[PDB]
Order: sequence, then structure tokens, then C-alpha cells
Amino acid sequence: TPIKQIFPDDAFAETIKANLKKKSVTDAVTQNELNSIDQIYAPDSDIKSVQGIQYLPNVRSLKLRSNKLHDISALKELTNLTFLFLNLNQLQSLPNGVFDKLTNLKELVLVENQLQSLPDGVFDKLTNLTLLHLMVNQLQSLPKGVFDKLTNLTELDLSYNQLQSLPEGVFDKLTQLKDLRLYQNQLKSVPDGVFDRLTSLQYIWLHDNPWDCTCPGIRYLSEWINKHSGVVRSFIPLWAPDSAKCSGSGKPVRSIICPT
Amino acid sequence: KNIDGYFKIYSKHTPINLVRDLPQGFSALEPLVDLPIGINITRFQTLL
Amino acid sequence: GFNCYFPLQSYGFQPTNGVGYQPYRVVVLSFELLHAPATVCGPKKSTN
Repeated sequence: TPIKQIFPDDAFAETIKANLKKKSVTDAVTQNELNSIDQIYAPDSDIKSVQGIQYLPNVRSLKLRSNKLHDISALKELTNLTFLFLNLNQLQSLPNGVFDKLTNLKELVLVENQLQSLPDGVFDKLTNLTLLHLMVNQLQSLPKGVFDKLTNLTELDLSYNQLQSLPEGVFDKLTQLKDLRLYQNQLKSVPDGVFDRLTSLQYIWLHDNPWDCTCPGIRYLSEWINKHSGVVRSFIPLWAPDSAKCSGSGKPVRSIICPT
Repeated sequence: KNIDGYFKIYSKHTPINLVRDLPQGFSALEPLVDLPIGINITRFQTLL
Repeated sequence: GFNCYFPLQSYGFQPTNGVGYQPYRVVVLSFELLHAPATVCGPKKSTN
């Protein structure tokens, strides 16, 4: 029997009953058979009312192309998600206590992270996160002592850093990072001590890398490379000192006689 | 001819020396080329 | 500078590296039915 004042959603119910292309209208309805869909695929789905969702646990990931939905109720007791996509530009805070059971999340995207400060122990329990994909992150806030208790993070974005002191063992003991990156690094002021512990280096990037020309700091390394120049590779095969081009000038490095 | 999505061409060469008049007689045209084209045609022209 | 980046970046894939970091080749075809006669179907079979 038809009942009025039950469904608030007209478009959503219409698309549910239309996209499936049922046999006829004279069939029965239930909830277990209707809720077999756990991932809703509805373009520009702006369902806001999610209150009392405790009777519908099977849904895990909800897609929302609703920039207007700023309600915190979408994350008060929704801790079964594994993907995040929210275009909430004015996100100045994150709800706490949702990490009590969040262990089934695999990949997240957190763009426009305007958090200039970070909380303590936020990632402390995330030991199971063996795979993290974080790209074009705006985490300008520098973590303060996170490597020495967690060795589990793999991918990081550390651009525009002025660290004069790198953490100890940040690449040595952490053997789980089989993928190591040093592509076209622009760290002009390299911390002293990088070249020693990298005896397990496999992926080398030395071509067109603009290292400094500080006499006589890097002079010994350049001489050692010159003596054994036959093992390195570059885009174009040329003289070894040419690859380590001096910053700015580019004139031959055999003209200045460095005083002792 | 262009019917049922196909383009058909028939031809025949008949040696008769006559002027300003279509020669009489009978001559059937043998099919030459069939084209699987299947497009809409309304007009035509010539490369004079 | 501020709110500006560069499109051209590279990760690095060499052919002598491990099998998980080497280029491959992919060829993709499509299957559909149209409202026209088919001129590409396949070979035939003949018997004595």
C-alpha cells in the first residue's frame, strides 16, 4: 500500500528505480535485497540526511560532489570509509576520536591541507598503513620527531625544506623503502653527511644535478669521481666534470689554483 | 545506381560511327564495380 | 613560486632495472555492432 511522507529523495529514488531497469512494477520490495549496493555511483549525488544510518552498515565509501555539505555529521560516526574525496575548502579542523577503529583505510587524498600545526600521536597507531599515497601535499608544517617511533610511512613530499640537520637513520635502518627517490633534487645547501651511509644505493641521479663548487669541500669527491669516471652514466656521454656543472659561471674548473 | 547501401556501376563500349544521334540497336550493360558505401546521395556533378 | 608548479617531472624507468620498473607494450581493440553491412569479419573454411 502506498504511504505518503516517507521518501525525502525524489531524484535518488527515481534513479534507483530507473537505472536498474526492473522487469515490472508488480514485484515486492525489501531492504536486504535493495541494499546490496555498497558503493553508490550517482553523478552529483547530494544526499545530506545521513542521520540514523546505524541501520545501514554495509556502505563503506560515499561519493559526494556536494561542495555545500559542510556538516560535521558526515564524519561523526562514519569510520568504515577507505577513501576520502571532500571539496570542503574551509576545513580548519579534523574531528578527533575517529581513529579508534580506522584500520581498513588504504588510500586517501588530502589536498589544500592548511594545517600549520599538527597534533601529537595522530599517526602513532597507524602501523598497519603499509601503503600510503600522498602527492602534491601542502604540509608546509614540518613534523617534529615522527621518524624515531614510526618507520612505517613510505611516500612523503618534502619540497622547499631548509633543514640544516637531517634525522639520524632516516634512510639507513628503514629497509622497507625499496623505492628511494632523489630525482632532480634542488637542495642547494646539502647537509654534511649524506654521502657516507649510502652504500646500498641503487637508483642514482647525478646527471644535470647542480652541486655546489665549494673549494675544497666537494673537490675531493670530484677528484675521486674523475679517477673513476667510467662507471657513471648521463644523458649524453661527455667529460665527467661537465656533468657536475658549476653553479652560475660554468667556466672550466681547471683555471683557479686553490690556495692551501 | 545507389540503392540498399550499395553503389553499382554498369558499362559497355559499342563501336558505331554516327554523329549527333544516339545509335539504334540493342546492347546490354555488364556490371563492373560494386561499392559497399551505404551513404546518402542526392546530387552529382562531373570533372569536365 | 606561490601556488605555481612545473608540469614536467620524471620518476625514472630503466630497461635494465627490475621487472617492476620496465616499460611494456599494450594494444587495445574494440568490438561493436553497427547498422551497416560488415566488411571485416574473418577468414573462411573450405573442404574438398
